[PDB]
Amino acid sequence: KVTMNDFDYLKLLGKGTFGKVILVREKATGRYYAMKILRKEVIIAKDEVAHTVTESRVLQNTRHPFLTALKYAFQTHDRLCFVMEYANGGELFFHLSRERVFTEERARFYGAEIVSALEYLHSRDVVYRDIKLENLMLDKDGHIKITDFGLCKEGISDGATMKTFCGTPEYLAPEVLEDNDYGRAVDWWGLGVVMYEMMCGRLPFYNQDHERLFELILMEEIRFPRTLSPEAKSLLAGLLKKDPKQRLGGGPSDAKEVMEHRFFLSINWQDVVQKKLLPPFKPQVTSEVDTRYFDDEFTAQSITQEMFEDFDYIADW
Amino acid sequence: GRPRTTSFAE
Ligand SMILES: Clc1ccc(C2(c3ccc(-c4cn[nH]c4)cc3)CCNCC2)cc1
Repeated sequence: KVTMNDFDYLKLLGKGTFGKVILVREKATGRYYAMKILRKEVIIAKDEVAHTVTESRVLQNTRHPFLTALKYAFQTHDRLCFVMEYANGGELFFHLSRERVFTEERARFYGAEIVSALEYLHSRDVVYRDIKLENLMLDKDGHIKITDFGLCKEGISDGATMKTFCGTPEYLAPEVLEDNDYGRAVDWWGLGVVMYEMMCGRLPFYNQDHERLFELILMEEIRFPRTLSPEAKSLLAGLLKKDPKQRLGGGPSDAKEVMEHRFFLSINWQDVVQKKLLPPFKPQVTSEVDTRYFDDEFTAQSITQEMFEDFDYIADW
Repeated sequence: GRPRTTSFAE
């Protein structure tokens, strides 16, 4: 059994709409974890029960190097708690904000790790749906780690479909902005939005008013820097093809289509999953408690039912 | 700089 007092509570890594994430140390071992802490009544009152449990179930049934691993999930009479492996290098967002743009090669690297991750997830019949720079963390070695699995849909193989309107306004795919249903190819639209950002240094489409944002997604053609490569242009246009069926990764091959694109010609897809390639950047952290890749905004601050049936967890590893 | 984004579900 796992309680709150198995942990020392070092500092805040970040906040979301229903909780917060803290770096903690397992009292009995000296090991470090990012722990996500949410309040039951808030989740109850905002009908966020389904998502919270899916997040658990999906973390309980997925094992991949470029996905955040769950060590413990427990609850107390008033809270839900995910003890996740700690990603020492913060968000890809932090790094892209700081640097403005990545080289194609560095973008290719993180691209391939995301494609390996999505391929896996698709093979486990789950669609992620919320690819964005904020959800792509870096581990201590500099490998992608996908986080936040609450909007996943499970039980989606081959060409099955989903109905719910969800995601992140700026990264929603055209088909999600039309009525009714959509397939797993939305994740290739998401990939496409982060590859664009990573290589072009902005979002492909943006407006602060959602009505104008959605207009652009459905109806504006993307633009490229003149000095983006023929093959980077080609990837981006493919991944950001508005019709999911014409989209690179939208056929029945799914990930295969993307992996086979000339932008990734230098990638050995087996080397990718086994982490045999030197990453283009290593988080230069001095200690286990060093949070230099999380915004000071968050790191500066202080430390204060059959419904939840499939939530609890202990990892064999 | 790009502002932080927020996930939703309807
Ligand atoms: Cl309640 C909540 C939800 C999501 C987070 C975020 C988060 C922070 C840290 C970690 C983390 C996992 N392992 N190491 C850090 C994951 C997700 C999500 C990604 N954007 C930044 C905040 C914090 C709090």
